[PDB]
Order: sequence, then structure tokens, then C-alpha cells
Amino acid sequence: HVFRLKKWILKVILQFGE
Repeated sequence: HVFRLKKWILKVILQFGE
């Protein structure tokens, strides 16, 4: 499911997304 974008790189993008 495309919500795997949690776990996978990290996102990483999520870590840099604020």
C-alpha cells in the first residue's frame, strides 16, 4: 500500500518535511 512511504527509505522525505 502506498502508505509504505513510512518505513522504506525512511520516507526519508517525512524527516525533512516540516
